[PDB]
Amino acid sequence: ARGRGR
Amino acid sequence: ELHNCVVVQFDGPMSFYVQMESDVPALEQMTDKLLDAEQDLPAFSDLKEGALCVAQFPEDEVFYRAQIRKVLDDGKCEVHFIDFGNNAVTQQFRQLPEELAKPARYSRHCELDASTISKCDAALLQSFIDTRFSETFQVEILATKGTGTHVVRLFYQSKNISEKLQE
Repeated sequence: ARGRGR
Repeated sequence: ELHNCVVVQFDGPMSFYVQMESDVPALEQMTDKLLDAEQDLPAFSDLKEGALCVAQFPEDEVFYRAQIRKVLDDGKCEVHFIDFGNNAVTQQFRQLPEELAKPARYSRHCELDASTISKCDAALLQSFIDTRFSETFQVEILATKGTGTHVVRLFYQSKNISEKLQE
């Protein structure tokens, strides 16, 4: 993914 | 002059959005700051087209920088995630600190020279691209129109994808 969320 | 990127959204060779391997560092830090402040972000109510803010991605559940594209019914709006390029419908809006509104969008809208598109008009190109969201593509920015949209050539592993519109 990419700079999404955690 | 070929820069690494990732095609996050495709609506055709005329309208798609990527994410330059360059801007990734900035984008990550943006997300970091947004995840820590999220919980305490105020409610957003000025709901009108073009309104910048922070919307919730129905899939992720995470909030991201967004722009209201269309106001629907029941507080639901179609929003465009500027740092990604995809749209969605949601009801969750929170305010975007001015400090975090300054950066530029981290996803860039692109297109190929329409003058060189279709020799067989390939709609399977959509498929070829989507089948590889997990992969890294390359672009050479020919220019950027007064709208901000780059006009580009698309490459996959050194091969020009336009080749996928003809034999």
